[PDB]
Amino acid sequence: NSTAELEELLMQRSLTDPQLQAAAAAAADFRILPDATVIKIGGQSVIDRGRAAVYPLVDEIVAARKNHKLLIGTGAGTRARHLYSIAAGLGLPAGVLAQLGSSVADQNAAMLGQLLAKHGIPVVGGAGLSAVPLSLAEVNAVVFSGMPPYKLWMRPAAEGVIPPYRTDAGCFLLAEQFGCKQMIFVKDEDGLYTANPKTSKDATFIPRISVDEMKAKGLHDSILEFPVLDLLQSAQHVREVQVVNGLVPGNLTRALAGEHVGTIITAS
Amino acid sequence: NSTAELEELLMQRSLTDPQLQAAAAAAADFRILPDATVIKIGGQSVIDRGRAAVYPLVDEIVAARKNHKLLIGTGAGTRARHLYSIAAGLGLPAGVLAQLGSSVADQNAAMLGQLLAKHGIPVVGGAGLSAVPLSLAEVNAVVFSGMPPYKLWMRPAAEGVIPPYRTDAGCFLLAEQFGCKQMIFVKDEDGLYTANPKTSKDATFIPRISVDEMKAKGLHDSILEFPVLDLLQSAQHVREVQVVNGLVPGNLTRALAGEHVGTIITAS
Amino acid sequence: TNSIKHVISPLARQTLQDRDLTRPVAGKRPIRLLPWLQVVKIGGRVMDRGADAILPLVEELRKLLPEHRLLILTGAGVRARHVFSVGLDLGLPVGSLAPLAASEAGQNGHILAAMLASEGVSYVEHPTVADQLAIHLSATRAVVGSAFPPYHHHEFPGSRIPPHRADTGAFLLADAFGAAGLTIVENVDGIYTADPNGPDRGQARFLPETSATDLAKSEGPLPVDRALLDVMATARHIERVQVVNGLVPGRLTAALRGEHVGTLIRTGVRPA
Amino acid sequence: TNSIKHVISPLARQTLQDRDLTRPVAGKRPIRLLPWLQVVKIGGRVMDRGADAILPLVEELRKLLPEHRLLILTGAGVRARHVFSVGLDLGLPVGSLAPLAASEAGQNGHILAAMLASEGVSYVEHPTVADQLAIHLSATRAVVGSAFPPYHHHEFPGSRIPPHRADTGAFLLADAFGAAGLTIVENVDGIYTADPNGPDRGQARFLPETSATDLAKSEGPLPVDRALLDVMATARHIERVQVVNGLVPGRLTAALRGEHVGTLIRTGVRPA
Amino acid sequence: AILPLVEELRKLLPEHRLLILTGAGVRARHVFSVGLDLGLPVGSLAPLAASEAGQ
Ligand SMILES: Nc1ncnc2c1ncn2[C@@H]1O[C@H](COP(=O)(O)OP(=O)(O)OP(=O)(O)O)[C@@H](O)[C@H]1O
Ligand SMILES: Nc1ncnc2c1ncn2[C@@H]1O[C@H](COP(=O)(O)OP(=O)(O)OP(=O)(O)O)[C@@H](O)[C@H]1O
Ligand SMILES: Nc1ncnc2c1ncn2[C@@H]1O[C@H](COP(=O)(O)OP(=O)(O)O)[C@@H](O)[C@H]1O
Ligand SMILES: Nc1ncnc2c1ncn2[C@@H]1O[C@H](COP(=O)(O)OP(=O)(O)O)[C@@H](O)[C@H]1O
Ligand code: MOO
Ligand SMILES: [Mg+2]
Ligand SMILES: [Mg+2]
Ligand SMILES: [Mg+2]
Ligand SMILES: [Mg+2]
Repeated sequence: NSTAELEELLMQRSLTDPQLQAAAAAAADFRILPDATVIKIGGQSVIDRGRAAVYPLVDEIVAARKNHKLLIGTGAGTRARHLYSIAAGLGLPAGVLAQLGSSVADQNAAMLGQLLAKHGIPVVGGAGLSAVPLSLAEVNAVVFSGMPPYKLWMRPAAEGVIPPYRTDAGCFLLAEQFGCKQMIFVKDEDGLYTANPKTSKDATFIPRISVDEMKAKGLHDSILEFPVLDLLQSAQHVREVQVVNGLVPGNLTRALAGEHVGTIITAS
Repeated sequence: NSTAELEELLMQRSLTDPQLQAAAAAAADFRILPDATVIKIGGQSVIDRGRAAVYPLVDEIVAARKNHKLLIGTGAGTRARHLYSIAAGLGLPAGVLAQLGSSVADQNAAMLGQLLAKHGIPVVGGAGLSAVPLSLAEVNAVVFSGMPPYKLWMRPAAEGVIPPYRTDAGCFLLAEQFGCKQMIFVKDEDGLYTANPKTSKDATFIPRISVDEMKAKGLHDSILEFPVLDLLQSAQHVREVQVVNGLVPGNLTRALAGEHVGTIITAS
Repeated sequence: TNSIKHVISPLARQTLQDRDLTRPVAGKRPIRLLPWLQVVKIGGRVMDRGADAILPLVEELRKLLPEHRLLILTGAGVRARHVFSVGLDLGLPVGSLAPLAASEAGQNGHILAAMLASEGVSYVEHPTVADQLAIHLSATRAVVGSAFPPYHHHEFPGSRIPPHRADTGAFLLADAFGAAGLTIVENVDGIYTADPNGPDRGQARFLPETSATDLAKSEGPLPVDRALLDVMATARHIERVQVVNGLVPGRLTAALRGEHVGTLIRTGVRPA
Repeated sequence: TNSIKHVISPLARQTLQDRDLTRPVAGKRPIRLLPWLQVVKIGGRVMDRGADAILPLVEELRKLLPEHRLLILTGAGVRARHVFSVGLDLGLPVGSLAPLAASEAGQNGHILAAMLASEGVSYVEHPTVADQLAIHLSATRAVVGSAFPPYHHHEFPGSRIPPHRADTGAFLLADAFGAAGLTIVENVDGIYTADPNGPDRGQARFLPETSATDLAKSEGPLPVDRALLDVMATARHIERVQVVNGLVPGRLTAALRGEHVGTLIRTGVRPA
Repeated sequence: AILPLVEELRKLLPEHRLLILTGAGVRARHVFSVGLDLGLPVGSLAPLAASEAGQ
């Protein structure tokens, strides 16, 4: 219709009004960091493995940032599962567990950042909008903690006290917010399988799947947090993600160049 | 010379002693950022206009930073006037209103910085000492919020609870403290008139005026906060300012090159 | 297609510089925020005298805790003079020296608060004082803060010495809060016609009472910031401020009860 | 014209390295800041046991709130061992591992404080503990903090394991405050001559009382940091610290009343 | 008179530790009128007047 229509609705109607919502959906779409890529370094899947997994990926990151702008988010891992176990056993709500897991992702960001410090890559309380380091060809990358900032305001799962939005959703929503061109999950399997490949050996590799097809399979377990699939379908900028095996050298570099090497999960 | 007498006076006298004040005035004058320019992007005059005014000036800023070191301060605008209206209706003092207005200038700095993030320009909490972006030719600019930090310690006006030191004074005092070479106010009129040109038809344009000449006119409205005239007369480094029309393409760029395109207000 | 997007409000579209247009909305005298508060400013030069002066003051403050709700603000003292000597030697501007001097006021506040910690008193930061003084004075009977205002690099130019110092910051807070009073604790009896410790001490005459306007007309040194007199002219609530000798025990206690034991400074506030 | 610009003070011009020159000014025993404070250090391994250990301790702490002014400090536990295993695998220095382990102590503090929130207890941060503990213990009966000290990348070198851990940080705080005592809540009855859960447990003999100096001369494992014994030698106020079994209800309550229910560690403070 | 005084006292509570003591007033004058008419001594009228201060 017009902006004059949107501005009158914005001042006269509730934000829940469908006409206001439809008018706001017609607004322009600005991408803040369109040339950047957000990658998640796995917590339990990578960083918890130690030197044998982190050191090769550190070398790959330093080489890849010559050609790609990187927002490097960290998972949490086994220490968060221990914290979740202690707090769950006490009946603490999901909002309390969320802040406990945030500390573990903070630790992993500190450890990964110290390995990248001599290459100029910093740990940021910003990342997106941390415009200087990304701007510089000598840096071109930052490390951030992958947990969302919901803290006590975390939306709980339908059942249980485990926070449903953790480091997968934290990195993905940052990629979506800043309009990044790609979201890569770096874990310890070739991609999504029909079942957990560590506990089911009849699991088959899934090269590409949609969110609807993925939900129709009724998977018991996943390489990604299930609520991320709904965030993916709701996304405006990042309409697909890739999950790659960080234990195989070159997988991250090839995925950054746009090559399909692991599992691609598409919103549509 | 005699720093020995200055040092003796500093120890044996009150800071109010005219002899101490005179000895301090003879101290050397160091300019922290002599090659930098502070510009204010208008709040009510520019940012409140939205895309039609902000997007062209973003392009000018990105082009201008190749030749000019910029500290980009933001105004507040209509949202601050609403906050001032609510708080004044409750009888809240200027110190409380000052904190409310700072949030609005903060919002504008966030919106402006997000449009500049992909160009490497950050939003800073310490602009004129954020030495690393201003030093790099790849960045050469920072965005900051133009409200002064006085908060509850804001000096009140002689009458009323409106904070007399707002985003004009916040931007000017930054330029003065850091010894910047220039201070440019980017608003929505060609410059200073004898009255508000939006509401007075026989208001005449003033291309150049001194503080003493301006005070002699006793104008009832101005394109700049009136206390800024006294700060300008007291200034050690920034002895003149220019007010330019940011709605006219190229005005900011020409003003950065030293051209007289709007109103020049000189301390003497 | 370039119009300003306004929020409808009594001050919309205004520059806020036209007094005729702002007066109907904001022209009235503000309310008091903490009318039961007593603000006490401790001079930095008093703290500089060490235990000989601090210990009796701490004992006096301790006995005042059950009587008043106190915001205690400390000045900077001689250490700020040294950072001024080094800073001016390096040529630094007045907006650089202002936060450097304020740091010494904060350190004095930490020192004083530590002596009263066993009474539940702690140092609180400026954003805490500005936004959360009410809740902290509900938790304990008194808190300590820095008397310097957070003007920092936005300090006013003109003098190479920061004008908005401890007296000025303490009065700005006290008047903004609408506190019951501000008492300035000095190392002298009050204001004299000359520096009682300077070269003209033989000519110094004590002034039991004066007005801020009369002091502002004067030339020569004072035991209070000259900017204090300027912010007193625009004061909204505080009608008088007393400067008392903190080296004489009991004078602070007396001044907090309205006794005339030092120099009374009348502000510009209208007493009906 | 290159001379040092000094401020006149009893320590002026001194390097502070000459112990004979500093002694007349600073060689004194410090005062107590919070003499009424009781500090309780909860072992991280106690928290690691989950609700089976935390719930009874929470009930004991709940009943202790009206009896004592409590600063409760939590240790790290098994999670810090994992970040050590990962960090050491990555080759990170000891100043890198210190804040990583401290984070687990802070998380244990948030967990414990959440269980006591209905009693008005909250987790407070190190800067708050360092500067504003007095006002917070005036607002509520107890607060929870991390027992680890903020040594961070300034942790002492020598060992690849951070030496200044939860026991050491808790004692440094308790002694600096001049607190009435520090009680260490362990998952064992106290200190034995050997690890009661290790290979030589059959030879482990319980020690009802011991000196920090005799423990420091000993080689082998202990349930407390070895750096705790080093800071006990330089202690200024606390004369004894008791290690009690937090898995036995009532022992923390007894230890806070001075009853001998665990291992007493005598510090370097000689009693009168 | 009582309502404005109560409001002023209310706002004084966070500022001072107050012991508020009330006088007797006109009702003590009446018990004096009756007591003196009955010839009662001064030690009889003192507690009678004090009762009105307590009320
Ligand atoms: N007209 C005057 N009357 C009284 N004292 C004066 C006057 N002029 C100068 N002084 C001097 O000022 C001294 C007080 O110094 P000053 O006010 O700088 O210290 P302070 O207020 O404790 O420090 P701060 O302002 O940092 O808190 C007095 O000891 C006195 O010698
Ligand atoms: N000499 C000893 N006496 C008693 N226990 C010992 C001794 N040596 C080793 N230990 C062992 O140390 C254990 C306690 O471990 P530790 O002190 O590391 O945990 P914690 O103090 O709860 O953790 P944190 O230091 O992170 O708070 C006991 O269970 C015991 O088995
Ligand atoms: N259907 C599935 N396909 C692939 N991997 C799966 C599946 N279900 C579970 N997983 C497991 O999920 C792990 C990655 O998730 P997680 O353990 O949370 O690590 P991270 O800390 O990186 O999130 C992989 O190691 C994989 O074994
Ligand atoms: N004498 C004057 N000369 C020029 N402009 C004036 C004058 N008096 C008022 N104004 C008005 O002041 C406005 C700029 O001030 P303001 O609305 O506060 O903008 P900002 O938020 O950028 O400070 C201009 O839009 C102009 O209409
Ligand atoms: O909008 Mo302001 O607060 O007058 O600069
Ligand atoms: Mg304006
Ligand atoms: Mg003074
Ligand atoms: Mg030295
Ligand atoms: Mg232990």
